[PDB]
Amino acid sequence: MIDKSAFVHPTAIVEEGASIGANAHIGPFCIVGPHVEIGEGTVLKSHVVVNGHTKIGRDNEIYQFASIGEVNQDLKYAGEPTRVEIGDRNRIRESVTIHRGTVQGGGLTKVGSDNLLMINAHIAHDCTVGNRCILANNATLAGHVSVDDFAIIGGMTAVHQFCIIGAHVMVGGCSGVAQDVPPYVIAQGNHATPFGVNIEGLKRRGFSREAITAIRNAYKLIYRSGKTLDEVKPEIAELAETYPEVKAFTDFFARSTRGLIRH
Amino acid sequence: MIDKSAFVHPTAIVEEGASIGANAHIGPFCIVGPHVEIGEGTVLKSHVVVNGHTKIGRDNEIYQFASIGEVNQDLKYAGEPTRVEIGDRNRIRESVTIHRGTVQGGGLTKVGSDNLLMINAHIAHDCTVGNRCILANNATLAGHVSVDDFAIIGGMTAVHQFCIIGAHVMVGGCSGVAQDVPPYVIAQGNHATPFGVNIEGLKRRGFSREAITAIRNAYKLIYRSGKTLDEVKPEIAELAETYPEVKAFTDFFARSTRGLIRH
Amino acid sequence: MIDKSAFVHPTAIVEEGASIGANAHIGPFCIVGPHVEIGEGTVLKSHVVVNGHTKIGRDNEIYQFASIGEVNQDLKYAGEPTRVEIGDRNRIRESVTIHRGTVQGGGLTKVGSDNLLMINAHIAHDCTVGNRCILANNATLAGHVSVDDFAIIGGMTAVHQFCIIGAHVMVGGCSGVAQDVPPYVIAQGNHATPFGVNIEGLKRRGFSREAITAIRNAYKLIYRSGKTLDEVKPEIAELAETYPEVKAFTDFFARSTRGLIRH
Ligand SMILES: COc1ccc(C(=O)CN2C(=O)NC(c3ccccc3)(c3ccccc3)C2=O)cc1
Ligand SMILES: COc1ccc(C(=O)CN2C(=O)NC(c3ccccc3)(c3ccccc3)C2=O)cc1
Ligand SMILES: COc1ccc(C(=O)CN2C(=O)NC(c3ccccc3)(c3ccccc3)C2=O)cc1
Repeated sequence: MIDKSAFVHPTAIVEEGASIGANAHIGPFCIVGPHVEIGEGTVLKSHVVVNGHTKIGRDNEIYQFASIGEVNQDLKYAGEPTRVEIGDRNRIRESVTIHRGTVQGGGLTKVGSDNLLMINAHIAHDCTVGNRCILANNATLAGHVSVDDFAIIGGMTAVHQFCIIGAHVMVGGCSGVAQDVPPYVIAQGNHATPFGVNIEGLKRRGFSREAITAIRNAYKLIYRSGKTLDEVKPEIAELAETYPEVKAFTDFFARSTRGLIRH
Repeated sequence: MIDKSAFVHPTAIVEEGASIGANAHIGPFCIVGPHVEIGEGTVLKSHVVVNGHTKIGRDNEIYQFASIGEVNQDLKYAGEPTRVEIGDRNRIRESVTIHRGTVQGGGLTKVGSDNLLMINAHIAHDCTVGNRCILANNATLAGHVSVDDFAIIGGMTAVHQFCIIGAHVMVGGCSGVAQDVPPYVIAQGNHATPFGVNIEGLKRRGFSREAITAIRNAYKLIYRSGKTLDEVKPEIAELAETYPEVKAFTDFFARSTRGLIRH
Repeated sequence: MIDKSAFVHPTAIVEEGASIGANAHIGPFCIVGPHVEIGEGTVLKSHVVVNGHTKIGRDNEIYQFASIGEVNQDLKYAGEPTRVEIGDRNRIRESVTIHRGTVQGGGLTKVGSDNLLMINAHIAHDCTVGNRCILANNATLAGHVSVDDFAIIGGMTAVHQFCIIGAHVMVGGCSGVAQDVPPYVIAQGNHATPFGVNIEGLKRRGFSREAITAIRNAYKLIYRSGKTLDEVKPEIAELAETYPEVKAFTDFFARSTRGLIRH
């Protein structure tokens, strides 16, 4: 149902069954499907399409010409009732596309909270975007991509299907990411290669000097020691016995399927 | 006229003279010009602009914020009544742009059937897209570009004006194609260079082992023999005397104007 | 107020306080904010959002799904009443985004006259675009970017924040510009590097043979002499004592903050 304190523009079309929370705002020429849930305080500026089985949280701002929940572009998708989940306080700018999952991929495309999704950013079927991320203009996630917390993806950058963008990563603009990017790393180029630890981001987010140093040492194990990833895995787990921030590497290794970006 | 079995949303604006076929669906806030023809069963989801002298076939799906038939971006275009032709069973996703031709270019932008045109794909004036193609997100065809049957263009890839993308080609994402790509070839990079025969695609599309081998040999003639294209042209026509699939090269050579992509 | 000779489509929403000039045309499903000024003869085709403190001049054409004046994407912006200025006779194609300034950046995003802004071109907060420019499909200006008169930016090209694109520059498509581009120069690649003087453009725009030669000599001073920019600055000012066209370099040097693109 539509909360009595929500606003639906007379020109918007909210189909029966849609759930609109208190003090939400559905602007002019919006289309909201019958399986959509829009949380308290969320704003659809105008000309927004939201359909499918789509759950949107609180205090989001979705700008004109965005397409949220829409049928995905996977070649095998056949209309199965998959899902989209979007959290809270996200800013979803003009022409962003966020597509529903595929049965084969797990049925869910998920976006966290406090993200900035810039003009024409694309979140393909079965992607998982975390919290406090930034996807710049025209940043494109192919199917099944994970972008972990605080990760930043520069403008005009594409992420190859199934890849993982680790937490606190920064991918420079105009890059093509064809493999997995470990947490805390700067990547850039096409194909993208690693350019060290995102020190400035770790600074600004309150990482201690000891944590940044341990992370930098974990970086050197992976990329400078010359040892294989299998040799360095216990060495990094060892270092994480003292510096818990280094565990992000261990958890990341367990999920990686396409290998790490390398130079 | 509008067929009695077609649906036009009360908020859509279909101008007098438009031709809407049986069981077509013009969704909310669509704009359909007086010279537009939309074939049986085609769906305009919502917020779709279709204008100019534009013929659209059967069972197409055109998603919100697409612009079909619109004035092209050629610097000399001056409003002449050029045309767009689109065939059947195409999926034209959010924000795709397909622009009318130019007098100088021949007056026609043409798209075949069974194509998937992903988010923000661009088909410039005077382009010819064949059947069963895929243009991924942000794939951009400049003016006068040909994309032949089954060709696939990866996301964020641009094709330079007048270039030809041969049949069964695969262009990797994040690539810039500045010259013609022969049939059956994989291209990638920026500028794009050839990376062999698209064997997997030829497999999946029912090419025989003999056909793939002859094609691979035609590839080696062009790119490994060291002979000039003029020397290899009769050698490829010779090989096509036995393997008709190799004729695609001959027909492609007759159309190529910008030279082949080379390494 | 809305001029008696202006046309506002019954489905458009022009908020009280908007200023619409004579023989302007606000098409279907457009949204025009109360602080917007639209000059004589300007056309909003359909599905156009224009808001904020936005001044738009005469004889512009703004195509469907464009977002003009909208809140910028700068991470510190907090809703301050910044501004957009757009001049005359601009063609602003589908899905173009032009965002308002930031207090910190000077409060103004400005676009000149006689520009062609192609599909999905982006003009970030605090940018200055001059006169007679071309931004091709998906050309993206980050914040605080200047694009000087007659400059052309190829499709899928991004300009890094704070950079200057000099007058009569040509940036090839699929390029990433991370530093300032001097007037009259061709740039291309990623990162973009200089490829000589834009001779053909200077030809077509009426530059004399003497002017092109002096410009070419100024190019060689910067990029071939091997001298530092500080050594060449008085040499270029010297050459400009005879060839006033060379002064564009001097004025450009005074504004450059990110260094010149180099090979
Ligand atoms: C070297 O740096 C990079 C970076 C990114 C990529 C890619 O994204 C490559 N790529 C997919 O992984 N899926 C895509 C697709 C295209 C055609 C047919 C099937 C699947 C795709 C992309 C975006 C949206 C939708 C579909 C596609 O082009 C490649 C290389
Ligand atoms: C090395 O790899 C590549 C791949 C692709 C390209 C290009 O596409 C280069 N290029 C055109 O051929 N026409 C464009 C244009 C821009 C400015 C003025 C006139 C024409 C264009 C592109 C797309 C849509 C509309 C217009 C443009 O930028 C270049 C290099
Ligand atoms: C080597 O060639 C190039 C060319 C261009 C660039 C860039 O544009 C790099 N870049 C910014 O300068 N600002 C961006 C941003 C992203 C994330 C967080 C803050 C700011 C941005 C871009 C476009 C629109 C909005 C924001 C961003 O990605 C880099 C390299």
